[PDB]
Amino acid sequence: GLFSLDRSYEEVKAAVQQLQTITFRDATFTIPDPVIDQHLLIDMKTACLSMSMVANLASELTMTYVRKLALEDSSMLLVKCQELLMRL
Amino acid sequence: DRQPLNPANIEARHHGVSDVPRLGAMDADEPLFVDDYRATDDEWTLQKVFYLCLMPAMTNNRACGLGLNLKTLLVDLFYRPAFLLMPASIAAQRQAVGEMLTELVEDVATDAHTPLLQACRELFLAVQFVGEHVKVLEVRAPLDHAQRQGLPDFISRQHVLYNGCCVVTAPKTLIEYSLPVPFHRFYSNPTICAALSDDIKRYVTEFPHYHRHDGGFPLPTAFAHEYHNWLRSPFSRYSATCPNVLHSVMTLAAMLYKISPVSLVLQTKAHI
Amino acid sequence: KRDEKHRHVVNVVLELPTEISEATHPVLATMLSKYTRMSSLFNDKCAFKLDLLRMVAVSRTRR
Amino acid sequence: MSLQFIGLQRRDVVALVNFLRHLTQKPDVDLEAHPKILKKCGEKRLHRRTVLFNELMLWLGYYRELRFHNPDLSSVLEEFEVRCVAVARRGYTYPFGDRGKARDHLAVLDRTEFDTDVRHDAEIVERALVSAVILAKMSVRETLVTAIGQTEPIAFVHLKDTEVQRIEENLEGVRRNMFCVKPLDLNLDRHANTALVNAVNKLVYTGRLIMNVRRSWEELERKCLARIQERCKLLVKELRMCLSFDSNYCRNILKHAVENGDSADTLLELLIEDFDIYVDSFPQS
Amino acid sequence: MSLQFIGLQRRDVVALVNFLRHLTQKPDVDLEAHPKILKKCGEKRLHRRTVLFNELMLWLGYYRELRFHNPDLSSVLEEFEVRCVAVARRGYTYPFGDRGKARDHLAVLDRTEFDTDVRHDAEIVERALVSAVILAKMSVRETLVTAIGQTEPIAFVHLKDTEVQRIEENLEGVRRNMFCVKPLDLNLDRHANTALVNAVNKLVYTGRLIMNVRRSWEELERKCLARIQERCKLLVKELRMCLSFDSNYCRNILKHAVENGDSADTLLELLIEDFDIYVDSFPQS
Amino acid sequence: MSLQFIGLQRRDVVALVNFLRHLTQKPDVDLEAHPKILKKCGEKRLHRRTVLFNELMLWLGYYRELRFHNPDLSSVLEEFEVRCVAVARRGYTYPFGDRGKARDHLAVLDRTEFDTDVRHDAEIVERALVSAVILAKMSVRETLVTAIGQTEPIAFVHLKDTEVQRIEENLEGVRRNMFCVKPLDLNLDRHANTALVNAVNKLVYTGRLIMNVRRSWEELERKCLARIQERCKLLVKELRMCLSFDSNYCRNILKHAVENGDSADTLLELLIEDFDIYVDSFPQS
Amino acid sequence: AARRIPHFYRVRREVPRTVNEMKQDFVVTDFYKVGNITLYTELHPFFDF
Repeated sequence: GLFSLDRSYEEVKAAVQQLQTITFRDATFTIPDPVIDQHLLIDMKTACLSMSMVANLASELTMTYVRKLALEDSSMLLVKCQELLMRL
Repeated sequence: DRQPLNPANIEARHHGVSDVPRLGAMDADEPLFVDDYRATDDEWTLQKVFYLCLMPAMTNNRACGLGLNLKTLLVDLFYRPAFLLMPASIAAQRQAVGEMLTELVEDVATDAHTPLLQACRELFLAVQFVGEHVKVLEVRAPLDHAQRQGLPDFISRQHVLYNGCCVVTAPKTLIEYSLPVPFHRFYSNPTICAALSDDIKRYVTEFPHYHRHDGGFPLPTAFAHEYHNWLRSPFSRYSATCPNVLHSVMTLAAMLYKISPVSLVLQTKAHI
Repeated sequence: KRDEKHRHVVNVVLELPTEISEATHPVLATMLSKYTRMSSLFNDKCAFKLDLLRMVAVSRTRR
Repeated sequence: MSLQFIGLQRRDVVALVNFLRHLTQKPDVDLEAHPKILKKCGEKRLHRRTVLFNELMLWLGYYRELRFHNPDLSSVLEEFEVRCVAVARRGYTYPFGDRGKARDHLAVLDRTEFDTDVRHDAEIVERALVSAVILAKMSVRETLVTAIGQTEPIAFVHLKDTEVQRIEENLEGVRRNMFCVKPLDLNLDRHANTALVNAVNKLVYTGRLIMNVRRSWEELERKCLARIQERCKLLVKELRMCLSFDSNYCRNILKHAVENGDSADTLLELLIEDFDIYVDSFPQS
Repeated sequence: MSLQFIGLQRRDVVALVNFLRHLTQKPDVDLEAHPKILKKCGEKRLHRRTVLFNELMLWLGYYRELRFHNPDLSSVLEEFEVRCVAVARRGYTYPFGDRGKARDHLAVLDRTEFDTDVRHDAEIVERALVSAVILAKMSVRETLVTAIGQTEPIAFVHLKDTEVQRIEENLEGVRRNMFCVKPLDLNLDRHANTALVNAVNKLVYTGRLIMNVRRSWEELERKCLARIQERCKLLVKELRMCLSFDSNYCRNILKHAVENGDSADTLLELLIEDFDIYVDSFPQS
Repeated sequence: MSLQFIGLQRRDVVALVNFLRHLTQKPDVDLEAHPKILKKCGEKRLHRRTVLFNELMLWLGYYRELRFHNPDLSSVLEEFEVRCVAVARRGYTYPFGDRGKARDHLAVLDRTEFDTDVRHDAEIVERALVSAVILAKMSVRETLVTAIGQTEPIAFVHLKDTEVQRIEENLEGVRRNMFCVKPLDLNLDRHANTALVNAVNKLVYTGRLIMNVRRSWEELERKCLARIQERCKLLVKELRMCLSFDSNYCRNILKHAVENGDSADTLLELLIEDFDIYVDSFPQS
Repeated sequence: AARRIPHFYRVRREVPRTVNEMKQDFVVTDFYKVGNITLYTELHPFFDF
């Protein structure tokens, strides 16, 4: 629902083609006709609102903890988190 | 000196041109005045193949390094009317070049058709390329990313000898102007170095057991960093007895294989 | 004027023998103008001798 | 600091000194645009060596004068952002067909800032202008480029044929002498145009001005070093031909690198202070 | 480009153009303010036809320098836009006697924005200041006037008369000439005043500035558009009297309306270029 | 601007009055630095009462020129904050051997602020450059003193000693005269430097400029006031001997203490407006 | 250092050996016997202690 907006409709086909299949416990499963709707729209609003009010509550050190950690110590968990952090 | 020489500001040199400020600046650690052209990596590797594999294996740690005082030597040999006055007998020409240079050029380099002056003046033309005095340089290099994994703060000390010569034996006539400087695991011979300083000759004559070439007579405290060197005692243990054979020359190269994890993964694929 | 600077450089510093005339030596005849400029750094007389030595070698290098 | 030359009489020496004192105020600041000044070197009149040497001194003193003036862009670079911020507040109230599409352009316009390097400076000038002209065209409902990878060319909007032909003479005359610009008597404002359009037009003008100054300056700067190596490579061939004390002295001066115009400064200062010694190597008269 | 006057000697034409080229530097930038310039036209010395034509040339050229200099308070406008936003963060924290009565003024303050039309800006600041200068009165629990039809005279609150007199003479000197604003050395904040009130004053200052410049500019332009229309209205009468080819030619040049200053610039650009053909119409000396 | 003197010859008064208008232009801006001007004052040509009074006029007028040429660092002082934030812009990205120590220096660099009052900045600069250079050395891994109570000297990093001479000579010519600024010392090399050092050196030069000007003005005022307050005491003790009206008028003027910025400027006007009357007491010629 | 290298040899104090200098003289069959006093220094192949 979040990716659907702000993306070209052809890109959305490629994403939904894979977001629907789930390999939990070695079995695969597929969501039956997942469709963007109003029922997802109100949840889009509540998720973007809570997730944006989260951004304006973390302390100066709470956000900085990862930078502080990677500059001093490294492990496998930290490698992928260095990736999701885009650039620096 | 006490601070790294990285700043490109501190390095420059001028050749073929009058540099009185540089010539006076001799004997100063500061601006080292390094020649323009830098060694390409491939011949940089050949230098390490030669001085670090070939020479210690063919000399068995008998070699030693030493610098010449050019300031008082070149002014001593040259600076005679015979060389200041140059156009664009056999003994009367000996006087012209002097007793100091006659010992060097008389038999070593002169043909029956080239007089002593026509031979020794060819030497004079190399005076225009003179560089600084002998000086030692430290090289504080951290190890590569494949090896700096454990102990990241390690930094490898080196003690290369800028502007120096390898020395098979003590110079007989330049003995007034030579400067013995043992610095390396090899190139630290007591027999050469004691011939050039009473300070080291008394040291060895009180301590005869340091005469030994194998594990050197203890180098200066500046130069005695056994653990931070790249090449530790087994290298001189090996070069001390190894037969001066080509395969005993190559085997130092096989002693030089790194213990990187990438060195291990690469070396093992070869079935070495 | 400067003729005294040139004599002071030829004799106090370079200590050239009287047989080495300033007029005779052209490669010295040009360098005197340059050594006169560097009025400092006259304390080390061993540098100017080797500099003039290498300039004389500059004078006669065919290669 | 004083330049030196070999063959020329003091009249032409003073002519070049005056040519160099008045460089910024001279139109067409390009030595290759003044062939008579290079003829002043006395080509075909003096020896090949002296011609080459007075030319090398001309190029070295010219490049040194370029570095000496070195056109600063501090005030216009800040005026460009001050001008840029205007279009955002002019466009907020305006109604668009798809306000999100234009909010993207206002956001591209409002995050504009200049990196310390002079290299990245021209790119912001172009990205903001692409974001602004497209905005002004959405303001007029005019056709927009749609093909992938295609972009609207930066061009003034709703301005007369004579008026753009007139401002382009100015923007071109910036290229031939960057250090000084004369602001147009004509003002880009129009009573018929929307205020956003006028702000966009003034923004495009400052952007094209910054781009014309930057590109021409870097072009001259690299061209000077190209001619300098061109000269030193030939001059060494000339000096090798006749060995003597002084001919062999200039070669040992020329052995050094030519890159990095501070190195050209080094070569010029070492070449001047040691001029007295090799002046006789070059034939004159 | 080259203004043309019939019976005016170069001593006076040079004066008339020197009056224009330095207009940003003179106090009291009004053509009527300087009556000597109106006398340089040759009125009561030249014939009426030539008198009206020289007055008309002066008015078109003065209007042109107005359109050219064209004040643009953007750099101050953004500072005003920031200070208004700070005023609400100050007014929200400070306890009020009436939570809801001040809610109206604070929401009015949140709604400020600058319309795509420049002309609306002076209104916005006005509705901005009624939003604030009243509110600060509630800040001190002062009893502001509530009689109908008077709103609230704009005024600085809790300030020295020595300071308000100086700031008033500053706003007046900006009022007469709006281009070379002189930066103040005054520090409008006072530690004695409430922290909110220092912000209200630093807001009201820039608000008065933007209002005064926009009002004075519109006031000059609204007058010149009447002046040129009067000059053409009187000159077409004089030109009707002569049937000479050039006398009909000038009436055809005057046919176009002077409204929309763009036409005031077009008429001048045209009236210069064809000056040679009809100059025969007006008597000389 | 209406200075007068008792016994000086008119040609000598010409040089002293012209010294006011050419003050800032010349090097060595200090009244003692020019002894000729003080021999011009009238020692041994005029009586002691005339000499001590003449020096009052010169010192009050010199203090007046110094305040007219009010040295105004705020234009450069704003740019210092741009350069300092630009240094932190690279302190974060740059890797260090130990970062948990340099983080303290980056935080301490973020602290720097400019008070509207001048007198504290010569401290803040020192708090920054020491924190900045201890950073910059760690860029190139310079050996750092650990002995407690030692401050690293403030010096340019990786700038050639001949370059450092040329830049510190300009700083010394700044300490000679705060009004004249020649930031023409830009020879830094593109290749020879690293990302931090390129900006650390320019920040150090701007901080040395700001502090040198602040200290130079402070020295000038420190000497001016102590000199004026002593000349007033000498003259007041001098006129006590006379009884005649014209002399007592002077003591009645000089009772007022000169200690202030505004009090010397009030005393000089009050001592100038009433010059016609007390000049009789001081013997002249 | 080059100039003052004779100054080191003026002190007649004997210089104590490092550990890995003392570690080499053992034969390959005697390296493992208890008489080796440097056995605790060989904790790890890739890192000398």
